[PDB]
Amino acid sequence: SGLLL
Amino acid sequence: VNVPKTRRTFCKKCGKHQPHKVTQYKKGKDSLYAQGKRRYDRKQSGYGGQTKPIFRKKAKTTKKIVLRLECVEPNCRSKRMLAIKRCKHFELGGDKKRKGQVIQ
Amino acid sequence: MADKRKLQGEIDRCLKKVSEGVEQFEDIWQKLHNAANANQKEKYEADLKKEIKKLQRLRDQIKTWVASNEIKDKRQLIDNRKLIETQMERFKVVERETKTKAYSKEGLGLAQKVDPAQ
Amino acid sequence: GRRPARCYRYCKNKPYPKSRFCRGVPDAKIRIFDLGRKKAKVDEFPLCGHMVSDEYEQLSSEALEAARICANKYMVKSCGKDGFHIRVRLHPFHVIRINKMLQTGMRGAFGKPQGTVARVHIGQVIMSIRTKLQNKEHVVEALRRAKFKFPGRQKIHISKKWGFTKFNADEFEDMVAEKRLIPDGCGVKYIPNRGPLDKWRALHS
RNA sequence: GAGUUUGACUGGGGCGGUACACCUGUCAAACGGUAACGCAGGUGUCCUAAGGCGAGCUCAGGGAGGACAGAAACCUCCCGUGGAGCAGAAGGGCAAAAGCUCGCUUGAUCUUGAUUUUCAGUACGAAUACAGACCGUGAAAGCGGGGCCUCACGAUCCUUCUGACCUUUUGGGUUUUAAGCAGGAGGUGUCAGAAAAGUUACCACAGGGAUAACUGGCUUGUGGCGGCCAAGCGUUCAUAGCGACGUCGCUUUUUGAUCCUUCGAUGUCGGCUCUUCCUAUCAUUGUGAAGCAGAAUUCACCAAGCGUUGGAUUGUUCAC
RNA sequence: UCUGCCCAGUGCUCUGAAUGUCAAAGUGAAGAAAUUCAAUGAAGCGCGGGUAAACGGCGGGAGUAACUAUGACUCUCUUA
RNA sequence: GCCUAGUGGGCCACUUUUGGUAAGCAGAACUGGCGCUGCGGGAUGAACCGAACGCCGGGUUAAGGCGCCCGAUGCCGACG
RNA sequence: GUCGUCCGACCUGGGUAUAGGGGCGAAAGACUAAUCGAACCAUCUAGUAGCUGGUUCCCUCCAAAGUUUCCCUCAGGAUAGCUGGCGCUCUCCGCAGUUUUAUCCGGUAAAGCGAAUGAUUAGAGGUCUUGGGGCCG
RNA sequence: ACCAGGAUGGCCUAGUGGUUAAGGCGUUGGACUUAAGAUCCAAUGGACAUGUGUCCGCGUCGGUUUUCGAACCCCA
Ligand SMILES: [Mg+2]
Ligand SMILES: [Mg+2]
Ligand SMILES: [Mg+2]
Ligand SMILES: [Mg+2]
Ligand SMILES: [Mg+2]
Ligand SMILES: [Mg+2]
Ligand SMILES: [Mg+2]
Ligand SMILES: [Mg+2]
Ligand SMILES: [Mg+2]
Ligand SMILES: [Mg+2]
Ligand SMILES: [Mg+2]
Ligand SMILES: [Mg+2]
Ligand SMILES: [Mg+2]
Ligand SMILES: [Mg+2]
Ligand SMILES: [Mg+2]
Ligand SMILES: [Mg+2]
Ligand SMILES: [Mg+2]
Ligand SMILES: [Mg+2]
Ligand SMILES: [Mg+2]
Ligand SMILES: [Mg+2]
Ligand SMILES: [Mg+2]
Ligand SMILES: [Mg+2]
Ligand SMILES: [Mg+2]
Ligand SMILES: [Mg+2]
Ligand SMILES: [Mg+2]
Ligand SMILES: [Mg+2]
Ligand SMILES: [Mg+2]
Ligand SMILES: [Mg+2]
Ligand SMILES: [Mg+2]
Ligand SMILES: [Mg+2]
Ligand SMILES: [Mg+2]
Ligand SMILES: [Mg+2]
Ligand SMILES: [Mg+2]
Ligand SMILES: [Mg+2]
Ligand SMILES: [Zn+2]
Repeated sequence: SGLLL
Repeated sequence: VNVPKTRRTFCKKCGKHQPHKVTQYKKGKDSLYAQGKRRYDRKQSGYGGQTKPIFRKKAKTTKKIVLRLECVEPNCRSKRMLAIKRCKHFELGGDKKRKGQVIQ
Repeated sequence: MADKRKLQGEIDRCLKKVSEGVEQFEDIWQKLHNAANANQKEKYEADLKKEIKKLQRLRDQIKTWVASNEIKDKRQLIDNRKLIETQMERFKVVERETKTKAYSKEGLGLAQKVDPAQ
Repeated sequence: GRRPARCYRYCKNKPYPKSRFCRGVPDAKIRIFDLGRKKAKVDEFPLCGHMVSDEYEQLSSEALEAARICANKYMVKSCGKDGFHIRVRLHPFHVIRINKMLQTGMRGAFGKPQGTVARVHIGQVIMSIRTKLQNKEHVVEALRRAKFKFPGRQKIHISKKWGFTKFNADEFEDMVAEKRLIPDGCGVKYIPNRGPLDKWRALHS
């Protein structure tokens, strides 16, 4: 997925 | 600045103050057979590209003024150089300034 | 750096533009010197307005660059600014000599017009 | 607009007057420091009451104008339109700053001049009113009302002196009589026994 | 097509700026030293004199006079501790001067060492006393080896120039050359001195909570809420309800400020669902007060027990 | 169904002894020679044309019509 | 006199003190601490107060305390 | 499960051709043996790391630094300072994070503005040293 | 907010090194014409945006104000 960017 | 073309000053050959003619010192032509030039040429020949630094980051707007003072006595005629402070405009023997005169 | 080489490229482009500017100024100058009819006088008058005003914008950018402390040798800029001023003062002489009417206050104060060969 | 006075109540910084180093300072809100009969003589308004500070704090120019409006309104209501003389004895000289933040943060956080604020010590007079002796309760209520415009604790003190002078009210009248004080507008001029004798002859002619 | 580079400081980094080499006043707490992207400023120049000596004067400003002439042109007298000037920034210094005007000049020359300043007690730069010459100037005492002082600048390698009946130019000798020795310059301002453009959302590695983007913590400017004082509003009437000019607070449901925890990972907006808590109470219970006649509506108290909805648009919180 | 305007810039291309710069080799001279000086002088840069269905680009401020607006109109600055 | 490791991220407090509205904020001076350090006390606690430490017995203290937790007022404590 | 296409730039087996800064691409930096913004294997190679992690028995004695200056220096060095060890030269006059007696030094706190500079509030007393005006000329 | 600029006749623009106030349009007066434009002969005007410093002297150079326009305000 993708975390806090 | 303005310096005159004649100065009576010390001469190391005469051991005495003598009159001198004053000229601005010019950077001489580079000889091809100075040792550093020969080493530079043979280091730059072939492949490898540039082998010594090339100075770019120029910051001074002014060169230090150097005067060639040459003694006028025909037996001596000795040359030496005297370095004066930096100045943007340099004049040799221009005109002695005058006081209390009208501006035009 | 690329900033300095940028600045230098715009200097060379501007000095080139001043070079063709003075050349075209002296072109239209000698055409007005050879001008035949009145309408030719006012047209090369107007073309000298266009070129000297272009040249005045160019001197304005040159004087901003002379005021800058990012340039170390300014002899090309000072000589180009002198050349621009020379063209400006010549144009000012021509606009005086043409725009003064023959019987205005200036003409009735001092007529003169020495006309050197005459 | 401007911050509440609790931001600049305490004399934390060094004194910072407007000068050639502090420019772009707006004018103080208070401008007039004397109200009532300024032209009243020294024998017309003998009774003087002070509002004396009790803290080492900083009074804003806005507060110094609000208190002089409050005291002026009560004294024109109670003593009548001209029956008093109010002197505000602080002039706002200390400039307070502001670092307005709409980001830079505390980078280059030196303030622009926000306002003018006076510095008062423990025991220094803030406001003084001189008037006739029968207006004493009107003076006390005027300073007590003007107290609420000011932060911190102020006392009301009826002074021992005679109006806006450095001389005591009891010794004042007979030392006027002995020609030691010549009345000169609002206050007096002291005449010592030290000048040339032509001044003594002119005074005792 | 190849190889490489693409400064640093920094209340994260980038943009901005230069606090990167220097100088003044302050900070700076009365020896000295002393920090911040602290404050107000300046520097990379200028001078054949604005260097040096001697002599003569005295400046800024003010008063009073005198044809044109007036506010201001010039002549004169008086007062004049400097309120002028000394190239500049500022500070210090200076009156038969260090200022202004003349006269003569070139100590702004050559050569060792020592010292101060920054300092490691190193260099450079700058400076200080000396000494050895050779000069200038003055009647002489003296003074001068740049500028009244505090600033105005530059290593090695290379180049260039100057100096000596100089050294070497390697088997010997001669001559050109070349290399040395000594003294200036050509310059590195990132100023103890690499030769250097970007982009990466296709990205990679070593690390960092020394360092940002949430929550939490300190703070409360700003946001929000509430007081005190009472000039005024309210036909009157300060205070039913309000409330200017001022001033004191609270809260962390606003944004900031900071960077303490976490970068060998605490899943980053909304909505749906579901439970509970707070009160600064919209409604309902009980009340008090109104410029509360009734009705309606305000303001206030005990009070959070129980409620506070269905939808169009928008991902929205918010909004309507 | 049309495909407007701009060759100033940056590219591309054309022209070349009338030519500013121009390396090596070659040529002239001085010297003992290394060497130095000079004359000549290629392509390319500069110079001059052409090209936008090449890359690309294609303005500002005022006054002005029997209410008021608006601005067909005028003025001016300005570019390729 | 020689050789020399480690260090060259610091942080806190009285008083002085700069920026900031302020901050368990950023920056200096002086001295003392913490870091490097346990112990008695402040319930708890890097830094506050007392005091610095070999392994023990007796005694005594400091700062703190003495209703009960919890050693010590369970004094016929004083004045409000 | 629902779907795109299913006579044509269709689907498919075998053979063959192109190989790593190369191939091949109806173009997504896609594919090239589960590997692709440069495959895989072995070697150079134990590549370098101012950066993380770890670093093995006891007792005794001494005991820090986060500061100076310079550095493409700011997570690092050099240098001084602090430290330890090894001593050594003497002692068994000298010195001191201290006072006293002398003597100089300073411009901070305070204070001042009827003192210079700068800022600034209010009246008062004067005249012509000027001006603005009413009124008599 | 930061950087860079720009403020001059009534409008639109010039203008230095420091001494000259410039041009176009407009306005005004007279000619031409029956008259008006066009055309011809002439004339005036500038808070040089402000104050300060430099200089003998500034619109011009240098710092501070007051109105304006342009570029940037990024990574989460
Ligand atoms: Mg070759
Ligand atoms: Mg402060
Ligand atoms: Mg950095
Ligand atoms: Mg001290
Ligand atoms: Mg003299
Ligand atoms: Mg001597
Ligand atoms: Mg001198
Ligand atoms: Mg080297
Ligand atoms: Mg993309
Ligand atoms: Mg942290
Ligand atoms: Mg608030
Ligand atoms: Mg009323
Ligand atoms: Mg974890
Ligand atoms: Mg997890
Ligand atoms: Mg979790
Ligand atoms: Mg309640
Ligand atoms: Mg087209
Ligand atoms: Mg073209
Ligand atoms: Mg484009
Ligand atoms: Mg701190
Ligand atoms: Mg910190
Ligand atoms: Mg540690
Ligand atoms: Mg210790
Ligand atoms: Mg301890
Ligand atoms: Mg406790
Ligand atoms: Mg204590
Ligand atoms: Mg015991
Ligand atoms: Mg207890
Ligand atoms: Mg395919
Ligand atoms: Mg792509
Ligand atoms: Mg590092
Ligand atoms: Mg580490
Ligand atoms: Mg001091
Ligand atoms: Mg004081
Ligand atoms: Zn000689």
